[PDB]
Amino acid sequence: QKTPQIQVYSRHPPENGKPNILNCYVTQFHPPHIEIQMLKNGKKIPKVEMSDMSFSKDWSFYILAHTEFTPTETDTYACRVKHASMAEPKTVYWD
Amino acid sequence: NYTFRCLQMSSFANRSWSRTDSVVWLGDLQTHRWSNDSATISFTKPWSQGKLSNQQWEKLQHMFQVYRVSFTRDIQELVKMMSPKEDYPIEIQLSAGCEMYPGNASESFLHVAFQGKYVVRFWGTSWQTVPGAPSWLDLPIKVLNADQGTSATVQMLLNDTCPLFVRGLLEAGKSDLEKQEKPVAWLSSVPSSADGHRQLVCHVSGFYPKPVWVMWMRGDQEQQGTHRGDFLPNADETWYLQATLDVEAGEEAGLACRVKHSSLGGQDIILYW
Ligand SMILES: CCCCCCCC/C=C\CCCCCCCC(=O)OC[C@H](COP(=O)(O)O)OC(=O)CCCCCCC/C=C\CCCCCCCC
Ligand SMILES: *[C@@H]1O[C@H](CO)[C@@H](O[C@@H]2O[C@H](CO)[C@@H](O)[C@H](O)[C@H]2NC(C)=O)[C@H](O)[C@H]1NC(C)=O
Ligand SMILES: *[C@@H]1O[C@H](CO)[C@@H](O)[C@H](O)[C@H]1NC(C)=O
Ligand SMILES: *[C@@H]1O[C@H](CO)[C@@H](O)[C@H](O)[C@H]1NC(C)=O
Repeated sequence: QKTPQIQVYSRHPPENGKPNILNCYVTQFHPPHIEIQMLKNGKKIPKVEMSDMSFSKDWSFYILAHTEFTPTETDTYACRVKHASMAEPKTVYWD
Repeated sequence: NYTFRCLQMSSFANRSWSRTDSVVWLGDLQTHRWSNDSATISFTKPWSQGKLSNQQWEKLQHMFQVYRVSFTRDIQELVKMMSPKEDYPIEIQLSAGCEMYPGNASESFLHVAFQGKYVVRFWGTSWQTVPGAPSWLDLPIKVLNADQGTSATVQMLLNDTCPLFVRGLLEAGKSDLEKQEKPVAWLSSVPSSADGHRQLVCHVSGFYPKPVWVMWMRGDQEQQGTHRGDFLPNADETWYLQATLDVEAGEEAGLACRVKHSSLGGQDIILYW
């Protein structure tokens, strides 16, 4: 068993009111069965796109999630992951 | 130059649930996917068939369709025998391909991990357990080695088919493999884990190919505090990377982030904090 690492980052420089893409890159996990949710103010974003599951030289899995978003001043965004290596879902916030 | 890898991911949860999913990469570009759900292998590029005819592709795919079914059966039968010694859940990964070298040279490989750990490779004319692999694998591998038609097919795929297929992909996928996309950079800050400090972040996004240079600078002086993170994929086959610099309050003034990339043709990006 290997615990996932989660990194959250935007595709373009963030500008308030302008359409962008938010990425959630989940790596270093095993086994490959995993649940990824992207959150807007703590609510699940419904249209999240997922890359195919892949793995590295070191055998650990990675997968990219992404969604359209348009950041504002007052919106918080996160990526939350459920995996058998953690008793608790891990949440990483966009900075 | 380029590494070609076919990645197989097989999961067995019980006697009646398994799935096998594959992806194929040429360098960092995905060329194929083969979901458990689908009978046929899917191209993820216009050129994913390389320079093989429709007939040669069909043969190749037909062989893999037979393999996928045989692989699943054989593993289930293996678990039925090993149990309770080894049981569910079971994870097997295969990584097979070749690496292309300068003057037309080629090296092939085929590796197998069980439960996330490297255990078996194909090498030369036969399969072998790697040193330190569990000993209960010696018998099944001997049994698999007695199947000489399988051994011949694997040798043919690694020795001949792999490099032949790849030269075709390299030629057919030329404009994609040699594409140049430009980094766009921006600066932000986040709290530091150290007091009296703030962490400055230089984000660099949308570049291709991978190699890139990013440094925080004070005039001509490189800031040795610069901490490059990993390469992170964008969803559009471009790359993302950030470089951070923890700064004391008031050393912030006069910092710049400088970015070099082959797509800029000598014209570095320089942002000032
Ligand atoms: C996508 C286009 C790229 C084309 C270029 C090719 C580059 C090479 C890439 C992949 C080549 C390697 C993949 C292997 C291909 C298999 C070839 C083949 O035809 O084998 C089919 C045969 C025929 O089966 P049958 O019905 O019994 O006659 O199937 C088999 O041999 C059975 C499958 C076994 C092969 C893999 C075994 C893995 C080895 C050890 C497994 C680990 C043990 C875990 C123990 C379980 C716990 C109880
Ligand atoms: C595939 O290539 C390998 C060479 O890497 C061949 O296996 C070698 O050749 C002979 C077997 O006749 C042995 O004496 C060597 O020890 C083998 N090398 C290794 C590293 O094991 C193999 O014969 C080739 N097969 C085909 C069909 O071309
Ligand atoms: C087998 O595994 C699948 C996947 O976890 C599960 O949904 C199913 O209920 C299991 N069935 C049995 C009989 O154990
Ligand atoms: C994977 O594919 C096989 C063969 O078509 C199928 O029988 C099996 O149900 C699939 N596994 C899952 C979990 O859907």
